[PDB]
Amino acid sequence: VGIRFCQECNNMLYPKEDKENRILLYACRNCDYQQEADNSCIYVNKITHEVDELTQIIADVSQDPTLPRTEDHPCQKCGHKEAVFFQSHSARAEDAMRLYYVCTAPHCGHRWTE
Amino acid sequence: AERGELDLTGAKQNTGVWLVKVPKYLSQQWAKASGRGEVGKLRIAKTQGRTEVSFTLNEDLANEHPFVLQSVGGQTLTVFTESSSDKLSLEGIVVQRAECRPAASENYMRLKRLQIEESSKPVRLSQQLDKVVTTNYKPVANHQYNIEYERKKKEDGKRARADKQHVLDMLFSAFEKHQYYNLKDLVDITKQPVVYLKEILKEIGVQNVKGIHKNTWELKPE
Amino acid sequence: RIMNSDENMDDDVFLRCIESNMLTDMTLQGIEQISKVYMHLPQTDN
Amino acid sequence: FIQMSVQRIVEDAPPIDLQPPRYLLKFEQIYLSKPTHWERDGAPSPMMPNEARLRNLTYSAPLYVDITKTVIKEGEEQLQTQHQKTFIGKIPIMLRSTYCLLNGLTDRDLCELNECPLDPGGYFIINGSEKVLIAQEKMATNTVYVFAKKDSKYAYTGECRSCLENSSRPTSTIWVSMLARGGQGAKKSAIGQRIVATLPYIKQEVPIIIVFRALGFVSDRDILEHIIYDFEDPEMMEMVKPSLDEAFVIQEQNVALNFIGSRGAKPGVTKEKRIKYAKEVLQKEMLPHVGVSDFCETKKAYFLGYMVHRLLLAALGRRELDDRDHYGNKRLDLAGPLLAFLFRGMFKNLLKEVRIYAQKFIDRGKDFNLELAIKTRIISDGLKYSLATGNWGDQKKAHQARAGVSQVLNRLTFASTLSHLRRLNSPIGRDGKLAKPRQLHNTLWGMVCPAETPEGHAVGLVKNLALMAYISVGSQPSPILEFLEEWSMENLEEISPAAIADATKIFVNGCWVGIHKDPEQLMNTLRKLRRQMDIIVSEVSMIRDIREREIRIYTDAGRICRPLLIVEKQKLLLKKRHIDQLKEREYNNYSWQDLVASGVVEYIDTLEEETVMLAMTPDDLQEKEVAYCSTYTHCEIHPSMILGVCASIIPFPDHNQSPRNTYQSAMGKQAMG
Amino acid sequence: FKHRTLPHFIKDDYGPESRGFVENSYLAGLTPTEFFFHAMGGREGLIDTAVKTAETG
Amino acid sequence: GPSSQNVTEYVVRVPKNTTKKYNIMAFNAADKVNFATWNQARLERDLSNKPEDQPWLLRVNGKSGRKFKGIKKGGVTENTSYYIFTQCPDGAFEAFPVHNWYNFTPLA
Ligand SMILES: [Zn+2]
Ligand SMILES: [Zn+2]
Repeated sequence: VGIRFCQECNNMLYPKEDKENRILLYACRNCDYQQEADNSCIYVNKITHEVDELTQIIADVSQDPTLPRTEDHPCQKCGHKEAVFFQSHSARAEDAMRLYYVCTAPHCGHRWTE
Repeated sequence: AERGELDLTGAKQNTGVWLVKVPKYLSQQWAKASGRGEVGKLRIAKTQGRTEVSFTLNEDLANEHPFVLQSVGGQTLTVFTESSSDKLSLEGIVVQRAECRPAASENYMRLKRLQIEESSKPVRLSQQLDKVVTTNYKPVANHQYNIEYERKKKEDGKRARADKQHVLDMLFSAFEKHQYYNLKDLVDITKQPVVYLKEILKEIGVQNVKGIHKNTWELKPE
Repeated sequence: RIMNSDENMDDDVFLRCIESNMLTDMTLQGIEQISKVYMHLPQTDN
Repeated sequence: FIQMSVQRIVEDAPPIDLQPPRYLLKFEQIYLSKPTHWERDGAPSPMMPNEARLRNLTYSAPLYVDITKTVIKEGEEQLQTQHQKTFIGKIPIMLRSTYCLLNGLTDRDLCELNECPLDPGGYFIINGSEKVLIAQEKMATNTVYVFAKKDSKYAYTGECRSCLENSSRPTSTIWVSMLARGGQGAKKSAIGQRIVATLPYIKQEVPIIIVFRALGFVSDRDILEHIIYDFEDPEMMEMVKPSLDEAFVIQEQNVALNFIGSRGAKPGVTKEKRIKYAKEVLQKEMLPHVGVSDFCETKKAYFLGYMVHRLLLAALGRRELDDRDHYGNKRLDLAGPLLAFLFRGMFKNLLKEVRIYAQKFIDRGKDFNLELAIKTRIISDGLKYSLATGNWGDQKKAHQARAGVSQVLNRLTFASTLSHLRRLNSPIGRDGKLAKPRQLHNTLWGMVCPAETPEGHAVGLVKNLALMAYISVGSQPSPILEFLEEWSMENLEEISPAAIADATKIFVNGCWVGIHKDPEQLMNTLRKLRRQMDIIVSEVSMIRDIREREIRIYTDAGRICRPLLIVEKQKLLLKKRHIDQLKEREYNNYSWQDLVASGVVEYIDTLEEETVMLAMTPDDLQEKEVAYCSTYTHCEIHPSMILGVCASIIPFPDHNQSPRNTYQSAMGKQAMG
Repeated sequence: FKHRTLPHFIKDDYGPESRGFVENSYLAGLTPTEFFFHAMGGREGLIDTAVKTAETG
Repeated sequence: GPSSQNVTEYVVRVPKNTTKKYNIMAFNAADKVNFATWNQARLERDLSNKPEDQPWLLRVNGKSGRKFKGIKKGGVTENTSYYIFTQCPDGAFEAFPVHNWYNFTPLA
């Protein structure tokens, strides 16, 4: 799923097929450095696009003076009783009125939806 | 022994060198190296969790700088020289890089003001004049014209033409070196009138366009 | 899988071309040009 | 314009070395004198602004310069000489300026010259008439904007208009496109869209990997670290993969320069000229605001990478597109940045015709004289023409110029005069039916009057600015850069592109100038310096967006500001001690300036106004309760300062229907008084 | 603005008063934030009439 | 250890003259070049530009044993001078000015 760079000329390693041992070989097209593939899959295309933005929001958003705050929902990892919540603010806005939270305690940065 | 030959001795000796970044004002102080070249004292204190290096100015040079060690990772460097005898030498490889910084001796604002003191003049401001300066003078003969007049009085073209055959000595002279010469090149030799010179050129020769206009005369091939 | 009768231009780029071609030129159902069709029952006498 | 912007133009001009011997000429210093009128018999006398109106004169001041001339013939002596205070031309003078005859006079003397003590000033007198310059709007420069043209071949587009610090007549613009997905073809259906670029001074489109290699960086591990800043992202790397496939066969520098060098304003017949031609166009016309020197070409690579890294984020749907009418992307051209633009094109035109007079006069080898070379009617009649008639161009250029500037002052009633010296103008057409450049935008709060606008065909095209709105004048970014480097900011060159994922890119005036690893302490250190005015002047804006993880700083001219009240934890910073000593300005010498320099008010730009939380009134919004917010950062002075000049004479304007307030503001301009 | 209508509200506020609901009467007067939204509505209503005449003629 | 206890003090001098100009010859640390493999080297200004500005051409271990091209940095003393500090037998330190910065890279 990732990418492979040549170890000699630092370029993009293409996948190739050899008719001897039935194993995927990654080859270069400037030099001919070789090696075998460990996962033996090339292409993947996610159409659902249901990526949870809990992996994209940053912990320093709790320094924003223009975001609402809450005393109801406390943090689990530290027990702080003050959070700051917001919406998806991105694409995939068909049914996007969820409410992600971020703890505001210094050096906690814990994030969670509900 | 060759100009393009590089000495590898330093490298092959694994000679090490140190690299230190220094501010210009300090470097300007350093161009005034106390006396011959003395300049101060470096002090090095290494403790369990803190290695402190600093340099102190020569008392003469004066009339604490902590060091910040920098990584030479990503780019390992070496020092190479050019003698006053233009000989080339590699002294060593850089084993340390560092930066001299201020510490508890100056605030950021006035330190910026000290840089302001270093270049404190205002770039070409538009000043305010009083009244109006004189613009038109009363010269009689323009200076440029007088220089041209003096050059003209030196030489007068109205020369005489006796023993006219001698030119032909000079003209043919030139014509042997190159088959043809632009009328202007021939004039640069004969100061006599072009019309009369053309009669001398027409008498002993013919003019060819040679192909790019440029009136050019040549000796008759007969 | 591709029909193996072709193996006795690379087949990988061909398979990616086919993959990128079938998901837009599928033509499962309906008429090609009409995109969205709604539904309601009116209350007016119109 | 007349203290700095005119001295820099003549000082930063190429000498005219010309030729055997050869000569030198260079200009050093500029002077001016008070406006003066030359009588019929050649006796000068200062003209007062009143005679200029009565006798249909023009209010202008003469202009001088110092020129030095050295002859270089290696004739065993370098003969230099100078002619100081040489006459050049005459510049109009705006009334009540620092260069007028009415500067700093008292009412007993203003009445003695038959002048009104209430006259505001700020207009020119040209052939008896009274002309006023209208501020023109303009799209902001040196920033990246991402749009989406839904009609043409492109699926996304970027733009960056660059100009190297007020020194270029044109402004080079560069696009970074991306072709459409639904390209009907059995070939590119599989690979996908290819990122393209449309450089200036070339005919054909160019793939981006090619123009990357023309700067060096031929390897594809080094290119793909200027464009992608973290290699744990497979979704983005998949999108840049089909950009390499078409630039794969051309894999070295010199053949790349030939590829772009083959299609220019002149197709190169030979090879070395194309490799020469492609060298400067990619060096002096590509992104001139970053650096124009032939060195420091690693910066032109990073910025071109950031321009492309930002184009992909707009395709994955991770950041929203830019807004065209968002009033934080606009700049205003006052009389300063307008007359300076018109003075360049007439100083070059004055040097272009000292050569034509020197060559004709030095081939005969006689000598040289410069007082006869300067055609003085170039600058005098050049400015006076375009101001008097309006078309912002040249006399033989009455077809290529922008019209509508410099109209006649309105003197029907005293509030129709003030409402004329404060007026903007958006340069879009006057009949286009597109509504989005005409509707009222949210960002006009407090900086443009919402009610005052004319009807007819010019609805929403001309606008008047609010009462306390203040336009900035500009400054040099030199003293902030010297502070930033000594506050632990890593330069771009001496850093590894893997230490860039968790750092906040620091921009200054449009140019990427480093990174930083602890921004929140940098920010509230930059601010507390501006609050008390040590290193940074009060008109710079400093934006920080937490999410996109960067920091911007601006110092240029054209941004529009307005003062606000600074708020600490939940209380104002304006204590009573400031009031009982502010009601005494008459014999205390304590005024507005001593109020800014004490850190209780602050000018807030439009861009900076998106990272702020305002309260509308102290006694009512800053009380602890079950409250709306609790982190208020600023507070308004009085919410009645959001109205213009002609709309703030209406009693109880918050009780009328809205179109009614628009009619009166366009109707109190024609009331007799 | 970005996720706001004016710098006096908190982000993503969907209430009635934060997106244009004027709850006063012309006799009791409007508050500043309502004055501004009223001006916006009036402006669009004023542009349409300017277009209509030329089109129909 | 000493690197953790070796307190010391040494004198620093900055001589107003030198018998040779001092430059920096940077190298890629990722390449991890074994300088021991450099039996010899040749070093000449690059010929593409057909002097002090010329990029260097380094030929190690023969004409094609190893070859690098060195490109001059934009600036070296634009704000702060760079110094070479060397240890002398008397323990005192000697400082040498950096004249230029050249960037060296490997060549297929
Ligand atoms: Zn390879
Ligand atoms: Zn927590």
